[PDB]
Parts: sequence; structure tokens; C-alpha cells
Amino acid sequence: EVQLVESGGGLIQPGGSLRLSCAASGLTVSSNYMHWVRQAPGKGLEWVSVLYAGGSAFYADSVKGRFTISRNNSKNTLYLQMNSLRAEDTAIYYCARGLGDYLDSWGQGTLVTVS
Amino acid sequence: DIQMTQSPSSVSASVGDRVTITCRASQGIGSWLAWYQQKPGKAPQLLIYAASTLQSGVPPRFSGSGSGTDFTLTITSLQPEDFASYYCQQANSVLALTFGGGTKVEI
Amino acid sequence: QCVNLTTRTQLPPAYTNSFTRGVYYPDKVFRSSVLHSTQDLFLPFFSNVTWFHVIKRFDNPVLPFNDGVYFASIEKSNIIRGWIFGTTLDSKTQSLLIVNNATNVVIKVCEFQFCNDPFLDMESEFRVYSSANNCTFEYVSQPFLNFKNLREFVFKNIDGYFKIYSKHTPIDLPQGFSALEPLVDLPIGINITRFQTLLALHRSGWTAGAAAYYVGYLQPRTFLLKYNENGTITDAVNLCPFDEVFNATRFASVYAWNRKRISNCVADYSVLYNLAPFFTFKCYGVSPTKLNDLCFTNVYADSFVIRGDEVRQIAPGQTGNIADYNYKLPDDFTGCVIAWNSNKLDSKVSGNYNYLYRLFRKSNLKPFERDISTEIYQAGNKPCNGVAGFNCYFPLRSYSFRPTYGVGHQPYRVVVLSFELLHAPATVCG
Amino acid sequence: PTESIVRFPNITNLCPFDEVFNATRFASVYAWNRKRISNCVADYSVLYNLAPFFTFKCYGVSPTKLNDLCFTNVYADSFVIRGDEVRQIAPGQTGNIADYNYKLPDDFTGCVIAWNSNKLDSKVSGNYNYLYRLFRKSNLKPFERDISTEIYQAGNKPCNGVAGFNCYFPLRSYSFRPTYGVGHQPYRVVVLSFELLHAPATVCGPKKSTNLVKNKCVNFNFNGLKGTGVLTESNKKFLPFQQFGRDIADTTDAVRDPQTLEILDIT
Ligand SMILES: *[C@@H]1O[C@H](CO)[C@@H](O)[C@H](O)[C@H]1NC(C)=O
Ligand SMILES: *[C@@H]1O[C@H](CO)[C@@H](O)[C@H](O)[C@H]1NC(C)=O
Ligand SMILES: *[C@@H]1O[C@H](CO)[C@@H](O)[C@H](O)[C@H]1NC(C)=O
Ligand SMILES: *[C@@H]1O[C@H](CO)[C@@H](O)[C@H](O)[C@H]1NC(C)=O
Ligand SMILES: *[C@@H]1O[C@H](CO)[C@@H](O)[C@H](O)[C@H]1NC(C)=O
Ligand SMILES: *[C@@H]1O[C@H](CO)[C@@H](O)[C@H](O)[C@H]1NC(C)=O
Ligand SMILES: *[C@@H]1O[C@H](CO)[C@@H](O)[C@H](O)[C@H]1NC(C)=O
Repeated sequence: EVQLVESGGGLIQPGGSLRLSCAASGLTVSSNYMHWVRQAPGKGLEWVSVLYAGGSAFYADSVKGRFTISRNNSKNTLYLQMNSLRAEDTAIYYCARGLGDYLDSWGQGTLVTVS
Repeated sequence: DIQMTQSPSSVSASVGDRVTITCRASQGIGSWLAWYQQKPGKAPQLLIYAASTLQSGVPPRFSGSGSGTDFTLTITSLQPEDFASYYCQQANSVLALTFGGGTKVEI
Repeated sequence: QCVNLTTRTQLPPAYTNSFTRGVYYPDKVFRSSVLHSTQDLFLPFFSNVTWFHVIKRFDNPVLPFNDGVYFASIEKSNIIRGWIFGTTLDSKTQSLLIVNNATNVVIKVCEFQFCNDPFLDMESEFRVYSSANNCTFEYVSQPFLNFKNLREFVFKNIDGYFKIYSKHTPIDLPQGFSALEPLVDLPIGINITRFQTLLALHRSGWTAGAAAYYVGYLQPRTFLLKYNENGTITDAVNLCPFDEVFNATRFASVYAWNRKRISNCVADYSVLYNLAPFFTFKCYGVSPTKLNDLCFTNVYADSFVIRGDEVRQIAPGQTGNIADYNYKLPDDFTGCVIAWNSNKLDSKVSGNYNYLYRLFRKSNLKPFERDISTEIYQAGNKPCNGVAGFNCYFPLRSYSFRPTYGVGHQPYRVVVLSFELLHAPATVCG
Repeated sequence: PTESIVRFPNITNLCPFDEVFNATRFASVYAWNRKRISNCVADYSVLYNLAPFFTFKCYGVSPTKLNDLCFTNVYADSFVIRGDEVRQIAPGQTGNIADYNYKLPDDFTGCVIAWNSNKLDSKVSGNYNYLYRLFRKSNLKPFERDISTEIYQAGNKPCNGVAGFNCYFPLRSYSFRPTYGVGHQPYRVVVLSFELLHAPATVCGPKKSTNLVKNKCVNFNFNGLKGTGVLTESNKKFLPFQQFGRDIADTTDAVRDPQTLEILDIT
């Protein structure tokens, strides 16, 4: 009884600015953790970005910079924004929700390519 | 610091067979393992969580047993519907989940 | 770039009397036909100085700079060049370098890496230092210069001031009286505890002429100075039982951390400072060395068990699930946190479910606040009355412990000590 | 007592005093710089029209008497410290800051200048451009440099480098957040130390030249020293380094005036 929608795919040049949208359906993003995951063609999942239920965000070593997340509680839509991208960073992206140590909610994705 | 790897890469078996797919971890993780499915062109689905319990709605086919390092998934009957990939998820104190390679099952 | 010398000859040092040497102007003031007394570092009469002779002979030893030094040297044909002042004579400290070449005089202080045997060699070779990278102070000064020449030098290092004394007059140490006017005051502001001299060698190869110099010591002594009308100097004449909280068999819950208040005793930090098992001694605000000196009016103790990840995450510069929804550190924290491994206990055959911690909270948590996590958690639009639904559940989770985890994935016994400042009198000060 | 006799030493082009103030990159508390300023205009009166001090307490010197004293030696220093430790600059005060980095001697003359830094020296990230010293086996001499990179020793066990518990790094960074607090806000401190000694003045304030008058009982001001008497040449010869003389009663009876360079007996 839970579903997710995503928007923002298209053609983006390398080293550009792109904004992503993830509107939760039936859940409030201010009371639970947001999750991001990638599925490259021929590869597997790995860390992308996780937003806390409060005003803090966690990043890995490679994605420590260049990332800024500012969620909006008016429309309950998750916002993801980056300012620089490389040639190896294009794959399908999914926004996700889950509990501690495991994630449950999933959805569709938006595809973006660079050249 | 931590990395996940899987010895099997592509195992082909019939419906009445055991895939025997396991995930190798350098250090011990206590009952914090989950297995997922990756369908090509379709959304992923839940199988288990914490490697000891079963998620609601999941048919009773996927199981698991392991204390800290040796986790093996056991399937009583390999249905033709669930032919997807396998991934092992392990996390430290923070919710930093780690994923390894994918194992493909073919007819 | 240095060249070692292996032709040095070892001889015992000699000594020379110091009848009427080691007198200078106490200050820049001028007095005439009046007797005045000052308390300053002078050279007492009938003292003992060391006789150094240069002629091969290349006696260049190193002596400690305990106090001011009086340098007397009979000089001919410009043998000596300068002196090196420094603590350890390496790049780790700042050391002086005085050289007077054929053109001018330059005073440079840097991190000179003096070799084992520094010396000088027309003159076109300067093997004194290798290189320097971080130094700013550089000074350029005017040239200060049978044997017929004698020089007297007195160097003092008081209040971060480097005063050089020079006097040129024609002529064993001769017996006589002479004045010694100050020339250059330089505020170097550096620590000096050892010194060495410089010898110049002339190739033929590396020949040293007949020269000698004296090294003396200065002691505090009052002196009398007599002047005349012409304006010249004529002559001179209940302990806290900490083992209960550091060796308890069982601790409290992670979210329900125990609150304890123990006081009216002395702070004996050396008891737990020398303990073996603990390896973490991170402190902020107050240094551990000073912690046995100052007085604190508040002592707080915390008792909870958690792994080393939260021990490293206790700093306010980083956040986390526990660091935001269970327990956070104030920005003005001045205390310390102590943790140690406890793998020898708290590990049964099965898992332990006696320790629980909070996972979800609506907002941040105020530090040092008691919160009870017993109510149901709601995430969707419709709340539940304790039902374990899809969106509504209990945030608490159990623990799993095994003796085959990683290097840092083990629970630690964590105790938190916090120090606060208040106008109330201190109940614990020892 | 009508007017003065001699002028103060000649004035030259005004020093670049705007370089030491209004700085954008301040030095560390332990790695402070030194510079020499001489033979130019003393223009400390405009600092009141500059940014407010609010820490202008001074011991032994009047705040508005700097124009007529004309101290000959300067000592310009660049210090960084928090707002809580701005009161620890006073001499005779103990503490880790006042015993491991820098301290003020009892016979110190002058005062320091500090002001708020709320507008600048702050960003979204932590400012790690300044470091201090926390551990040493000995105290500090006044006005003494201390550049340390070697590791500290804590116990009989030697340490080759950094250790978890055996030894600690003697240098620690600063955490200057915009919302850290007003009491912990960093303050820029500049030191202006005096000497209060009768010395040949090389820097002075912009005054008015006065024609020489002799054999008149009028007041005079010789490098900030007042008095009344008559001026008459004599036969005494002074050394080029020496400037003035004193009698048995410690009363000034001679002075070396600039340019003209005569005797000018006080009485
Ligand atoms: C100086 O010391 C040496 C030994 O250190 C001694 O033989 C000599 O007599 C001393 N001279 C005087 C004047 O005391
Ligand atoms: C000689 O000394 C002057 C200053 O004392 C310096 O500028 C110059 O470089 C020196 N020359 C040599 C060859 O060392
Ligand atoms: C000292 O010099 C080195 C270059 O050799 C430089 O990397 C370092 O930053 C300098 N240290 C300081 C404190 O200026
Ligand atoms: C003092 O100076 C006078 C001349 O000014 C001179 O005749 C006399 O010899 C000097 N005194 C001494 C001791 O040289
Ligand atoms: C705790 O016990 C150990 C040995 O069981 C002992 O070495 C240690 O000193 C004790 N702690 C205190 C604070 O006495
Ligand atoms: C220093 O900067 C302030 C900034 O407004 C300026 O008003 C002032 O004139 C500057 N000082 C000088 C001497 O120019
Ligand atoms: C100067 O060096 C000596 C010798 O190492 C040492 O004993 C003394 O404490 C040092 N002084 C300072 C102020 O560091």
C-alpha cells in the first residue's frame, strides 16, 4: 500500500546542475529516513545518499562534497541536487525508504545520460 | 575498510536443486543480513530481513542460517517466477549498508 | 653540504686569570663624578675563564649557555668570524648565524641544519647550513671590524633581548682597564642554552693561524663605578571510591543511561591514569596535565555501554543516529570521555537482549536530558494505538553479540566525566 | 615659562600603518610576527575614529598622552585568541593560555588592542588556519618565540610519533562556528608595547618647529620630559652614543637635541 514517484530525468551535460524529485505517497519524509540507490547496467547496488529524519545528511568518502539536500515539507517531496557530474556517474536512480539496518520501500526511477 | 564479495557468479540449476549462494564478509556481522532480488527492467522486491525472520507477504521459500560469518540461503523449491539476482546487505553501527556482487540464476 | 675533519688533536683545556675583565655600562644613561650601584649580570673579579688556542689545531668545542658569556679574543688577520647560538642546532629549533664576509655583516635566524663540523674557508666557501623553508627575521648591519688587536664581546639574553657589546683598542691576557659601550640591541626572543664558535681555515690546505680566544661565565654581583669630569670610567670595584563505577559487573541501558552524583572527596586521577586495559584518553578544553591542578566545582559521572563508534562520534563536529536521537554533546563541553574494551565478559552462548537504544525521534534531543521511550511511533497519516503496523511500530531494537566480530565492532564500557563552571563553592578540589 | 625652545626630531613620510591593521590573514597565536616601524608620523589618534576597541584598558600609560611622549621603540605583534581569554592578557594571571603560549611580565609598559570579528573570519566550514600549543615541560620567558613540532612525552615510554594513549599531539586546531557563542568568538589582538626609558628618539608625532632661544628662563619639553630653567652652553663633551646626563640627585642637567646637537644645560 506504499508507492513512490520520481521526476527529473533528461539530458544533462557533464559538470552541470540537476535537480531530482521524489514525492512520498502515504508517508511523511520528516519522520523517516530517505534512501538513494543506483543500479548500473552490469553492476550492483551501493551507497548513494541517505537523508536523516532531522536536518542532517550523511555522505560517503567519494560523495562527501558537491551534494546539497534540502527537503520540503509543504509538498512532502524529496529534493536531490548536485552541481558536478562525471562520465561514469550515469545509471538509473531510485529514492527509497526503510527502517534501521534494512530498507523496504522502493519505486521506479529516472534515467539521465552525459556525454 | 569493509567490502562484500560473492564467490558464485552464475549458477544454473533446475527447479529441484539448491543454488547454494553465499556472501563472504571479512569480519563478523551478527544477524544483520538481508537478501534482495533484482529483476531486469522491474522494481526490486523484499525477501528477508536480519537473516532470521521473514517479511510479511513473502512466500515461504527463502530462508537463512548463520551466526556471524557463514550465511547460506536455502530454497526448498526453485519457482520459475523468482529468477533474479542476489545481494548481501551488511551494516555497521550507523546505517551504512554495504552491497556486493550479483549472482544470476539461469534455466 | 659539509666536510668532516679527522685531523683534530685532543688536548686538555687551560685556564687564564680574569683580573680586570668583564665590565660594561649598566645602562644607556650617562653619569659623571658620582658613584652608582646596579644589580645586573657582571663578571666577578678574580674569576676563572678557559684558555683556548688556535694554530694542525682546530679546537672548536660546544659549551652550554647557562648565563651570559664574556668573549675575549686576541685577534690578527681576521681569524674568527662569528658564533652560533641555539638549543639543539637543527631544523627543529631556531638558531642564530653571524658571519662577516668581505662586504658587509648580515644577521639571519632560521632553522639552520648545522652539520657535525661547521666552519668557513679570498673567501668563497660557506659550509654552515643546508637549507631553510620557514623563517622571516633577517637583519643587515654595518661591519663591526706580533699581534696588535684585541676584541671584547659580552652577550646577554634577558627579557628576550640580544645585546652585543663591542670595543676596539690596540695593545697571555694583558692587565688593564677599558670601557665597553653597547652597540646594537636586537629583540630576538628565542631560547638559547648552548653555543659554539667559528674558525676560518685558509687553503694552501685548511691552515689556521696563531689565534686565541677566551670563554667566561657571568654571575650576579654588585659593582661600583667611579667617573670623573671628562666622562670616562677610571676603575671598578577522603577519596572517592571510583572502583565501584569502573569495575561494575552490569551497567544500565544505552537509552536509559544511569545518573549518579558522587562528591565530597579529592580528585585522584593518577589512580586511573596508569590503568592497563583502556587506550582512549581524548580530552577537550582542559589538558590532562593541568587537570590535576585547577579546581572544578561540578563532577558528573555517566554509566552506559556502547561500542567504540559512539566513542569516536562523541565529538560535536559529527552526528549520527545515537548522536542525534539518543544522546548528543553540548557545543561548550569541557569534559572527557573514557572507554575500554570488555570482551572478556558480557558475552554468553546466545545473544544478549538486556541493552536497548532509541532509533527514531521527531527532532533533536537536548543534552543531559532524561527521556523514556515507551510510547508507540507513528509515521503515516493515521496513528496506531500500539499496533505493530507497516508504518507504525516500536523504534527500539535488540543487540547481537558474538566473539567473532571485527577489530572495532565490540561493546565498550564508557564513562563520561563533565566539568562545569559555577559561582558555587567547589565540593571537590583535591 | 612662555614657550618651548627646540623642536622634536624631524618628521618624514607617514608609515604604512594600514598594513598592520585591517588585516585579512592574521598570524597564529604562537607564530606571531615582528616588524620595525620608525622615522614616520605617530597617528594613533585616528584609531578612535576607527573601529571601537572596548578593550582599551592600559596600565601605567594614559590613553591620550601618546602624542607627547614619542616612544622610540615599537613592537607590533599579531595574536589570535577567543573572547573568553581576552581577560587573561593581564600580567600575573595563571592558566594554560598564559603559561604555555605567551605571558605578560610584571614590568611591562603599554597595552594591547582587541576588537570583535563577527563579520569576517567565519564560514560554513570550520576555520582550521590557526593552531596553538597545549603541552610543555617548562614555562615561558616573556617575549620569547616558541615554534614546536616535536611530539610531547607523557611517561617514561618513548614515542616515535603519535600514539593513542602513550603520547598526544602538542598542537590542536580551532573550532570557530558562526553560532559557537559570543564568549568563544575569536578576537584579533595587536600588541603595542612601550619602553618608558629616556632614549634617543627616532620616531615622534607631528609637532611645530620652534626657533632656538638661549639664556631665558622658560619651560621646555625634551622628549616628553618637562622642566623649567635656563639654557647655557658649557665645556663638557659627550659621547656620540650618549645623549643626556644625570647628577647625584638623579635630576636631568643635559640633553642631546636633534639636528642642532648642542649641550643645552638644563640649569
Ligand atoms: C680554574 O680552574 C682550574 C681547574 O678547573 C684550576 O686548576 C685553576 O686553579 C682555576 N683558576 C683559578 C684562578 O681559580
Ligand atoms: C656578503 O654579506 C652580505 C651581507 O652581509 C650579503 O648580502 C652577501 O650576499 C654576502 N656575500 C657572499 C658571497 O656571501
Ligand atoms: C614549513 O615549510 C614547508 C615547506 O618545506 C611547508 O610545507 C610548511 O607548510 C611550512 N610550515 C609552516 C608552519 O609555515
Ligand atoms: C680631560 O679633557 C681635558 C680637555 O678637555 C684634557 O686636557 C685632559 O687631559 C682630559 N683628562 C684626561 C684624564 O685625559
Ligand atoms: C578494576 O579492577 C582491575 C582488576 O580487576 C584493577 O586492576 C583496577 O585497578 C580496578 N579499578 C580501580 C579503579 O580500582
Ligand atoms: C579599515 O577598514 C574600515 C572598514 O570600513 C575602514 O572604514 C577604515 O577606513 C580602514 N582603515 C584605514 C586606516 O583606512
Ligand atoms: C630552553 O632550553 C632549555 C634546554 O633545553 C630548557 O631547559 C628550557 O626549559 C627552555 N626554555 C623554554 C622557555 O622553553
